[PDB]
Amino acid sequence: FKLTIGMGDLEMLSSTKYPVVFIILLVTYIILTFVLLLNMLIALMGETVGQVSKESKHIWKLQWATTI
Amino acid sequence: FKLTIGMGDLEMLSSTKYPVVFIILLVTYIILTFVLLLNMLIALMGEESKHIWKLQWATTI
Repeated sequence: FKLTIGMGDLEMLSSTKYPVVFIILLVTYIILTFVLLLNMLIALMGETVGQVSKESKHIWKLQWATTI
Repeated sequence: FKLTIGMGDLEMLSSTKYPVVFIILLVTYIILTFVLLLNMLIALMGEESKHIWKLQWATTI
């Protein structure tokens, strides 16, 4: 978790006896983490850039009626 | 490379004889790297609307 933010000390690499695959696995972990976070980022930005969508706010009217 | 994730410590900028221009050349490095990394992601992982949901699902059948 600390390495995901950018505060992780690379000390577990020497912990394992097999660093050649461990480093590759770790690097894939950060690559996938960034891919997932940025996919979420574009998801939010595309959802919020339109403001009012055709399918959107029909949901909102639905929950408003349901709550009433 | 560690600067891209931020793990590595940035004590190297204290050794340059011209910190005024090294910092400028490093800020543009970070911006260029971030843009160049974001572009491939938005080009590959992103991608008409239901084309994928139709074709990729029909492939499984």
